Amino acid sequence: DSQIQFTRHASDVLLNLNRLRSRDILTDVVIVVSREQFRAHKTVLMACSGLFYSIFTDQLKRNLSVINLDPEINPEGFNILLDFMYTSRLNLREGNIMAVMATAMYLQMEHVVDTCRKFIKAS
Amino acid sequence: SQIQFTRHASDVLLNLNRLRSRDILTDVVIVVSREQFRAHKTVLMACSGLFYSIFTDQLKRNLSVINLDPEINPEGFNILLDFMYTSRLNLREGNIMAVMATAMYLQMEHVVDTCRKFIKASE
Ligand SMILES: Cc1cc(-c2cn(CC(=O)Nc3cc(N4CCOCC4)ncc3Cl)c3ncn(C)c(=O)c23)cc(C#N)c1O
Ligand SMILES: Cc1cc(-c2cn(CC(=O)Nc3cc(N4CCOCC4)ncc3Cl)c3ncn(C)c(=O)c23)cc(C#N)c1O
Ligand SMILES: [Cl-]
Ligand SMILES: [Cl-]
Ligand SMILES: [Cl-]
Repeated sequence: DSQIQFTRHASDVLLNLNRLRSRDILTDVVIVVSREQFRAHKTVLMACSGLFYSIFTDQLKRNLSVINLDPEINPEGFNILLDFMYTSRLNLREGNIMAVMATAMYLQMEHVVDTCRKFIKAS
Repeated sequence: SQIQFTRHASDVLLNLNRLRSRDILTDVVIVVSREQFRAHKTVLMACSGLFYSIFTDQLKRNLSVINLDPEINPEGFNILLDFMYTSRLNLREGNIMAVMATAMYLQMEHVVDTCRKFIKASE
């Protein structure tokens, strides 16, 4: 009898999900943020964001193919967070930290927000 | 910077499992002899050579129901489906052969190799 945990399995799943996203395979929503559109998998968005979890749990919104976010959100900040969702890697820089932080607050992504606070503390 | 979040992928996978448990955004039913299992095509493709082949095939990719070989043990399938969504594999002497054969059919090499390791440790 053995109960085995595969330590790299989740990362490899995420990599494959990102591969699918990159190829537009099984993507089921376009997120619109002012001057940019972004394609994604609803399930991944739900998995990574309190806002998207709330949006797509709502049966009136669950099957929408387009979601318009607040047009005051910085699209670059959104793009950085979308990339993070699919890779575990966060491209934080002095030139984007404030935008990433505010976007992560809006998306309800607490660990990123806290990481931004740590970046600010060390700056 | 590029900050790496070591627990992110695991947390995504567990949230996907929660969505599967609640039947949220599942898009396929897998039939194994008398038994049915709902899942997300994206996760199946991410975890299985067989499902990746099926859902990249022009003729099968838009199917909402996939019938597996009825010779597959549904318990074996359930164990592998749970593994896909959790990274945890329930292996014991009374299920090893069924799990291994199922993993071969599903084209899940790491699980097959782990089964061979279990045989080395126990035969
Ligand atoms: C991996 C990761 C996730 C989040 C992150 C994801 N969600 C949404 C979420 O939990 N969704 C689901 C929850 C559940 N359940 C079932 C019942 O039991 C508990 C909840 N089931 C399915 C789904 Cl899809 C968040 N909601 C709020 N806040 C503050 C967050 O931070 C996150 C943030 C970051 C960051 N940074 C991150 O890396
Ligand atoms: C995490 C995990 C995965 C597998 C596992 C998954 N796939 C399917 C697969 O590769 N899918 C994708 C591949 C690609 N790319 C694009 C760029 O070029 C390279 C291929 N893009 C998107 C997807 Cl979805 C497998 N196919 C064959 N064989 C033998 C396997 O073992 C697996 C098995 C196990 C186990 N056990 C496991 O834990
Ligand atoms: Cl909308
Ligand atoms: Cl971490
Ligand atoms: Cl046993």
